[PDB]
Amino acid sequence: SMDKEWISKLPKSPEPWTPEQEEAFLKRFAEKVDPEETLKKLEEWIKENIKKYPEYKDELEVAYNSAKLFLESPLVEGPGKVRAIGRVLWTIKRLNIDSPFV
Repeated sequence: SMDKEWISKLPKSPEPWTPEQEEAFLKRFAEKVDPEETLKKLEEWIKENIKKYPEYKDELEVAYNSAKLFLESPLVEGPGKVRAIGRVLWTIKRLNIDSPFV
């Protein structure tokens, strides 16, 4: 079909993937982060990254769409807001793209 079959929902994924390490990342970021400031850095990153990798633009847009959706409604102070931002950072992580975050 195609090379690099990373995009899939097969049983038992490659590399050390666990909830312990995952929750840890979100726990560290959620510890204290700013959506307003992060939105700028994230928006600028995706914008430039998209120009370099248009093939991933589709996936990148999805992540931003989620973060922007919550950011558009500055009032919902819950897990949805933290998940929106964290979801984007996690998306890029899997993509395996050296970005100014990790």
